Amino acid sequence: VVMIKLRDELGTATTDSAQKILLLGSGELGKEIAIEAQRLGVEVVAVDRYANAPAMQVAHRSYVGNMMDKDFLWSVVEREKPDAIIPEIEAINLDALFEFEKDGYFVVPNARATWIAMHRERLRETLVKEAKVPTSRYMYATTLDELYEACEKIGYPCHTKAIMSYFVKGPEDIPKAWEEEKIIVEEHIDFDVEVTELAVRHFDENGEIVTTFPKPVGHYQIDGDYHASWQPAEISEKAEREVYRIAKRITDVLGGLGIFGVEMFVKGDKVWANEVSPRPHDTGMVTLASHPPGFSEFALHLRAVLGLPIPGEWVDGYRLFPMLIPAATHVIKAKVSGYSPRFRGLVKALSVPNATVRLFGKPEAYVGRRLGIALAWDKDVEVAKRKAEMVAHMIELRTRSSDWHD
Amino acid sequence: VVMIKLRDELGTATTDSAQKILLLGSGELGKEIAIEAQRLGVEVVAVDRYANAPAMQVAHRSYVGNMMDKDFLWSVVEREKPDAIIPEIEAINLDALFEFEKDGYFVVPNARATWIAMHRERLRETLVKEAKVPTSRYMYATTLDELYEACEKIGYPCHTKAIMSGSYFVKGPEDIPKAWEEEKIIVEEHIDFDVEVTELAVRHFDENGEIVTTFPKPVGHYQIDGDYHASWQPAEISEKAEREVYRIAKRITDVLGGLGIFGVEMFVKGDKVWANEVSPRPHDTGMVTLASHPPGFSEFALHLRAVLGLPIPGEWVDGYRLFPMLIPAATHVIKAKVSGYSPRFRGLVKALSVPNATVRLFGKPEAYVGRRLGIALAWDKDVEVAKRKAEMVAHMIELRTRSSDWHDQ
Ligand SMILES: Nc1ncnc2c1ncn2[C@@H]1O[C@H](COP(=O)(O)OP(=O)(O)O)[C@@H](O)[C@H]1O
Ligand SMILES: Nc1ncnc2c1ncn2[C@@H]1O[C@H](COP(=O)(O)OP(=O)(O)O)[C@@H](O)[C@H]1O
Repeated sequence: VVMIKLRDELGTATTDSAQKILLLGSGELGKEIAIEAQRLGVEVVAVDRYANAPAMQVAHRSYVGNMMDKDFLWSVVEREKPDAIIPEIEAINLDALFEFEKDGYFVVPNARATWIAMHRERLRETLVKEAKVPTSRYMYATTLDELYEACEKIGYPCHTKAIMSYFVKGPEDIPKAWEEEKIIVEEHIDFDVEVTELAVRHFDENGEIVTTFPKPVGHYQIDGDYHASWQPAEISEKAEREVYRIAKRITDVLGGLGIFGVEMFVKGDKVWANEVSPRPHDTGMVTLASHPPGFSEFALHLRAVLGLPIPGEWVDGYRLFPMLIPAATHVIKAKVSGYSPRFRGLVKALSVPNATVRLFGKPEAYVGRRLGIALAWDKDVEVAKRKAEMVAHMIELRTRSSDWHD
Repeated sequence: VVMIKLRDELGTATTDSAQKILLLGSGELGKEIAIEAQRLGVEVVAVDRYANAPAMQVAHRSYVGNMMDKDFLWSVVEREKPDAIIPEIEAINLDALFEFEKDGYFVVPNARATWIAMHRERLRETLVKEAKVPTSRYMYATTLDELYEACEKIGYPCHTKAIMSGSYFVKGPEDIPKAWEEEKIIVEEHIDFDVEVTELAVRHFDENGEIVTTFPKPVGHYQIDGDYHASWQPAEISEKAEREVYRIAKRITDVLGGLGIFGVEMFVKGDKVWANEVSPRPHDTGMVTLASHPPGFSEFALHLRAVLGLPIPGEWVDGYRLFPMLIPAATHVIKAKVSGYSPRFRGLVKALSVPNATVRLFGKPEAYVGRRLGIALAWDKDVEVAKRKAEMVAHMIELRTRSSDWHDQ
């Protein structure tokens, strides 16, 4: 069960009455968690493998070290004795997380959830066997011959993914997929849209854990990287209810406190569970504009894990979290590498009404690195989507030793 | 004149391409400017007279010292060479601000504005002689003899105010000696107004590189003993009064000049509007914009964008460039009734269960009686519902310090 209880009080950061969170992973999602913590006077310690990471800049103190090293993490935890340990990435020493928890430290949402989400087979079997939710048809392959059999049985086109990816359209792609050993082979779902349901487990006034559901977030990606997201996804009411049902079955199995990014595919009224991250997810950055102040996915996660309540509205057996206005995001990604990134095109980009940008503060860029986002809002979610894309495309980037790129 | 120009580029904090702001005063208003700066990858250095002030906690670096000491401030400015020096309070060495500007550092909105606004006579004369806007009738007194004649000439009840940094509500001649005790004084006629409003006019560059002024909806509020207690947007005033508020604010900010947001204070009675005073920087009543304006557009973000030379989108209406509100909202302060270190707040299960509201706790390490430690924020389609809700949420919170018992409000 959950180690903490419903919270009625907060002290003040930098004094002996402070509450304290420890962010393991200091990227842009951790930065927004740190800003909400600062806005509540909660002390923030940010940890990552490099210095001046986004969340470290906003945090009260930081630690830099190899987050796969259990002894480094224990040293930080023993020094800081945080009220919540918030892992922001899967590349963290898993044994360490279980040991913190066994020793009484609150690991968010629990250590087991991160461990499960770490392994594709473990995760898929949990969804099928424990949560009992619908997923793409699939089979596993341990050898090249098994891969041929799987793709043929599943049917082309199919997706192959290492359990820890390739899109095989025909047998000619089998050799490539095998080179990308265990692999999961999945049937291709020709969905209308992919959605992330940001279900949050948190205490109600009785001290029991309730699950609250924001509107589904639609998104699209260039395989591996989300490129744009928006809220609400334009899906039917039946699909929406089914999205909540499936998310609830999954978060009931994972347990603990915190927000989850439950990923699903939607086609008409049909919904398939794809996977789930037991923490805030990048597509949810849209909630920085679509949810009211103090209620983005980062503030919801923070409130949940400190044991604070979160208001919601019960609708047909589901406790929903009302959206403020439709919104959308579009990533600003580096096409070059190097130190001291710079961004231009702001006169045009920042003159667009109902939109703005957030630049993450990363000190170095690498090709494909997300450096910021454009955010836009409108009564019409499609107008917000086009607008965020437009603003992001007006921005060009350069580093110390590179030329400008669009 | 403004020494920077329209900005099309931003670098990254902590690296050599960084832009950098220097906050002189690190209270709750500076903390929110620091948060928007961090959100844009802008480097923040926060200064104040005590350590771990609200903005210092969010800033990249901080300096602690007597901000009335010109040498201290120069040492910081020479070390940091910021793109903008942002005074958050009036109690800053004024000669220092003029010297920074003379040496090519950008003081917001300009040094003269802070020097004018901190002196009731320089300010009032600026409003009457240069901006040419309506104000309460007034007279100045430098002696008790002049004070008696002034109060008699203005008529009772009248307001007496010390020219710098001690006011009194004179109901009759018998109060005159008490007022002299609180030396220059301004004596004003009493204005019977319906509500006081803060117009958050912001001067900034437009896409063409010229300076324009944009107007958010007026913010209503109520001042209890020199301290605001609650504010809300939009103020419930007539459309005629609203346009007069914009007209008066424009005349005032065109005279003060520079770049940045201004908190122009006015009294409203029906369609009639009187200019009261003006703060040349973000103002506490404007915290309502943390909820009533869209993300990245509270008064703090409007100020930051303006002083970095970035554009701010607006909507032209009847000759005025307006800034659209997202949803009506209100705030109510959370003030300490006791003093001491390590404040703590309780009542959160009930207070944070109220829908469409939340709280911001400033992080101040010590409380003193009357110190503002946080605010409740609430929004609703109906501004009166938001006003009542912010008040209810604030009243659900009790506070204590390391060496005090729990106290309501
Ligand atoms: N079975 C599938 N059918 C259709 N599209 C899929 C399928 N599996 C993955 N994808 C697509 O590949 C990307 C998601 O990959 P996924 O395995 O869910 O995440 P990761 O690869 O980041 O673990 C998205 O474009 C998703 O739509
Ligand atoms: N001339 C006036 N008529 C009526 N009320 C006034 C007048 N001047 C001040 N007040 C009241 O006193 C409050 C404080 O005003 P003022 O002294 O000018 O600002 P500060 O509180 O910054 O000195 C005003 O907000 C208003 O409530």
